Amino acid sequence: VLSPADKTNVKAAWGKVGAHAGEYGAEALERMFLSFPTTKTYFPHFDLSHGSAQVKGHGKKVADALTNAVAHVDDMPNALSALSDLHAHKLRVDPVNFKLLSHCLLVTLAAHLPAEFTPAVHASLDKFLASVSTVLTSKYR
Amino acid sequence: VLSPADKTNVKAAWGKVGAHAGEYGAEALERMFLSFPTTKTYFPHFDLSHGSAQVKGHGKKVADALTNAVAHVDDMPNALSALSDLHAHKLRVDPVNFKLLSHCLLVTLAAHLPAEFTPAVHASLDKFLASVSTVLTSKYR
Amino acid sequence: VHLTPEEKSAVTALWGKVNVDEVGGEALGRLLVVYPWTQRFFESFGDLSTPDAVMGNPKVKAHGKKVLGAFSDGLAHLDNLKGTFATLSELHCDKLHVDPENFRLLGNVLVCVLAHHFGKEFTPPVQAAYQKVVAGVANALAHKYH
Amino acid sequence: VHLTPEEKSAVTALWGKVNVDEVGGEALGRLLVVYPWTQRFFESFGDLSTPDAVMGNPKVKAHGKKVLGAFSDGLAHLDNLKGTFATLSELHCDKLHVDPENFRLLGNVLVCVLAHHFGKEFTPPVQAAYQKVVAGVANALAHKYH
Ligand code: HEM
Ligand code: HEM
Ligand code: HEM
Ligand code: HEM
Repeated sequence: VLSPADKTNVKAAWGKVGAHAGEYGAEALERMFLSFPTTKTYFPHFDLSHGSAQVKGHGKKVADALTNAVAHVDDMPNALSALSDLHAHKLRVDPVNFKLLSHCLLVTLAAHLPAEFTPAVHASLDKFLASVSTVLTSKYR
Repeated sequence: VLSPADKTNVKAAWGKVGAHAGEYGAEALERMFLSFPTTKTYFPHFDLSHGSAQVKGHGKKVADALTNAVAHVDDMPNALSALSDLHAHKLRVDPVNFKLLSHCLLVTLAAHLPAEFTPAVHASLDKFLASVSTVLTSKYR
Repeated sequence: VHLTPEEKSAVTALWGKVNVDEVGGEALGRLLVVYPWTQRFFESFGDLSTPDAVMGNPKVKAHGKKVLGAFSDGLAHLDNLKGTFATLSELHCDKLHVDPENFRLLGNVLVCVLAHHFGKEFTPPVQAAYQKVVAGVANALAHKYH
Repeated sequence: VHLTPEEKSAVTALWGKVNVDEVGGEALGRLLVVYPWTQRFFESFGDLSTPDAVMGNPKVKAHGKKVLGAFSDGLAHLDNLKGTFATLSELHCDKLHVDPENFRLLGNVLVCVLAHHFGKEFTPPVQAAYQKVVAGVANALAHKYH
């Protein structure tokens, strides 16, 4: 769903992340690789080590796709159109992997924005990340 | 998603279930109560025993909501509108419960329609049941 | 496991009937078709781009009997589901990195396959018995993720 | 658990810092807010109809310390996560019938709460250590569902 207020909170915690969005995105990715080592399977052409440029630059990409989702939130399906294809067709990502990343994303927002990371924004963000994930696994559906 | 062919297979395995849809629906429910005993919690005003009329009559209701989903498949959201409210607002059903039922539903189609229950229809049906479930848990989303 | 005598009676008595050359493969196949991501794991196996091509693929039926194998092993070794499966857990866990939820999925597709094969003889109580077992099995394999 | 020395070093050293009167409740609360179905289980607890009402509810903070309690018990009893939690598993399993996935959810919200509380001090390796632990704990409680 995402309500007028989810969309407001998500409009806003993102507001507040600004320019670091890619730095966070690179951190969320590191966390996941670290916490859920099974995810590492998708990335065998990456150096998955701390200061890795490839993950750095990947963070940037995830982060950008997330921002394209915030801005077009009321139309993520057409907007994440091609990442849906890429992740579910071409990469065959296990949908459980969307839950682990999404979680490292919230742990990374939280770890960064504690003023902003209210129980209710935590909720809006979760729900949002769920919608993004549902979209990028919807050609399995 | 649900493709022109999912929608064709689902149009059709249902075709083929006809009049027994409520009898099956009552069976799927029994299976679940039996296989996943945690689900029993929602139904403390039911006799959950084999020949129980309340489950019989419940089957009828689940089955009917499923048929209203097949017929309006390209608009389940507005159609399952009020069951969404009832299950997620008012009943607070654990979304994991939608996965266990959906599964007993396929085991019950399968156990009944082995000509029809092709690998591909199994797939269409799964996907369909997933969409219904996503709809009835979408005011958590 | 527990498996009460009557549940025991019911699991054992169906399994005897089961075509082990052809049931394992109907369930691996159904998995790849129903849950496409899982075909990530069998790119080595040939054309799976259409489910017809999945269900008459010989590597697919070749492999699926291996998989019922291990079930026959567990189904009547329920006392240490965990012992029996360690090597296999190791293979799928820290060797193919298969997330444990596909272990429930196979489990459940297996329950689907048996229901399709036995029809009415697959009553809700027998299904209930089998669920526990498929559970035990998914839990045994996923134990080296810890 | 395993917990390597360094992971051990990292779990233990954060937990010392943790405000146990107020962290347990920020995580039970976050659960009820983030995952509303779970408030099924605390109808006995008062107004939860708004998250503000959840986060200054005294029964909610009352209960959440009980819950960090058990974690403190497990976190430094990792050798039999299973022994420690049996009674609790029994209570939630065949007594409140809480599906084990909410055990992962709490686990993860707990990881969120710690990250919010420690910020940068909650590095990815420490998070990685904690994930295993929250896992072990979700798996220990859900063990009487078998
Ligand atoms: C909200 C969730 C995520 C977002 C928004 C996202 C977005 C993206 C984007 C923007 C790219 C590249 C698009 C381009 O090619 O320009 C990408 C690549 C990729 N993603 Fe995701 N992704 C997400 C989750 C995941 C998860 C869960 C996995 C699996 C662990 C995954 C695996 C991959 C793989 C491996 C690639 C290709 C990397 C490469 O080969 O260069 N992604 N993702
Ligand atoms: C595809 C999934 C399902 C469908 C289509 C469905 C549909 C329905 C329908 C049609 C009714 C009543 C509507 C009316 O009041 O006229 C109902 C009631 C209810 N459902 Fe579901 N349902 C589904 C899954 C579930 C699951 C997963 C649970 C939890 C185990 C659940 C728990 C309930 C409860 C307890 C009621 C109220 C029974 C009563 O108090 O009389 N349902 N459902
Ligand atoms: C109850 C669950 C399962 C059982 C009983 C099972 C059993 C087995 C056995 C018997 C083998 C190989 C034995 C050997 O090589 O000597 C195997 C291999 C493998 N399994 Fe499974 N498995 C299960 C679940 C899964 C699932 C869910 C997938 C993930 C999609 C999976 C993917 C694989 C792959 C691709 C191999 C090939 C191993 C190789 O040759 O490298 N398995 N499994
Ligand atoms: C790691 C997971 C959890 C731990 C450590 C935990 C720990 C506890 C403890 C300490 C108590 C009561 C101790 C006592 O009564 O003496 C309890 C009770 C209870 N738990 Fe949890 N719990 C966990 C997960 C859950 C989850 C996910 C829910 C489901 C939404 C849940 C629902 C309840 C309920 C409502 C009670 C109240 C018991 C009663 O007074 O009847 N718990 N839990």
